[PDB]
Amino acid sequence: GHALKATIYKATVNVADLDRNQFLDASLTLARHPSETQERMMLRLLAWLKYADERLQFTRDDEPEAWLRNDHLGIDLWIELGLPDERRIKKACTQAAEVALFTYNSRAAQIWWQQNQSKCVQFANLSVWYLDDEQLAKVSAFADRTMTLQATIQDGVIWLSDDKNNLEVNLTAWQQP
Amino acid sequence: GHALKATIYKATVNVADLDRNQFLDASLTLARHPSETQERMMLRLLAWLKYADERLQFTRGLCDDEPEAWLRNDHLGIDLWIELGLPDERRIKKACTQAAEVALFTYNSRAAQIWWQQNQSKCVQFANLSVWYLDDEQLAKVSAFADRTMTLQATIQDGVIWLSDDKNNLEVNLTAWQQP
Ligand SMILES: [Cl-]
Repeated sequence: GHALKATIYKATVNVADLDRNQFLDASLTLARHPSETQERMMLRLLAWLKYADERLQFTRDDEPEAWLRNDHLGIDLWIELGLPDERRIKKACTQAAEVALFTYNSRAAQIWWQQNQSKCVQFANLSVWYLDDEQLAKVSAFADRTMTLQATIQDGVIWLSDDKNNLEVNLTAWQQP
Repeated sequence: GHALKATIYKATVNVADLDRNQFLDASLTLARHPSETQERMMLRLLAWLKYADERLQFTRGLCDDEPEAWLRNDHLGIDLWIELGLPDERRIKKACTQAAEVALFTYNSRAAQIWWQQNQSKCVQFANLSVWYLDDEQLAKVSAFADRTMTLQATIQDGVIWLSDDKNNLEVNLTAWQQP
């Protein structure tokens, strides 16, 4: 049947979330379409690491970047990227117990946040994280066709590591429930 | 038959080794004889983490003789011999001649400085010997993780070991006195 034209990336990841006491090994598969920049892909991956779960899956139209479904087939977590509009955010928030949004394009995001902050506050179950240009570029450097990563999370800070390098990642919390 | 009088410790351990590109889960079991200090047992556990392998087994001679842990190959030979303490020439010789690779974990500041001063030039003669030291301070902090039932996470990068459980998180820096 149908298939996506895309580049396949594999990541063996170890996550130690010391805030949550969440310890997990997973092997992730990311499909990157020519329309997706390296950064946005790595932001996806970062997103996954922050909400690491055995059940948390990527997916692709109008679906989230990733979702975690429960035993009754409903959406526990909806992960979204970019700078969505009123109708898009409403779609996610009313369809999912929790929504986590990752905003990223500095110039674009500030204008979007100035024009939306007051409207996003309307959704009781919405989290908004921002990651600035520099950090996004640094996260993106970790990109490899085959990746082996370990992520330690403590006090909101994400310590991201491979064989060669070590990076402190600090997501900014624009909104929290 | 025969059996050791000892206290049993269980450890679920997850190791994320970035130096060796190896992620591993294991259920360890340590038997601690009354003669063994808590520190020495925790040093064993740490050494297991550094050389983590599905086949790396602790062992003690019931009949002393044996290493603290060894890793046997498919032809029943010893690939890795892990030794703890401050052994003499004959003991070291026995380990290095019987094993492809020997890892010795020295500890106790006072005794070890003397030992290394009178042995540096003699260990160097064994081309398959690695000597790691852990200082008194670090050892005590590693010792603090001891519980009869343990859940441990370890990340390794640049020879540094980030060790953690549900309470605490600790950076461990073994000193390399000698490498092959
Ligand atoms: Cl692996």
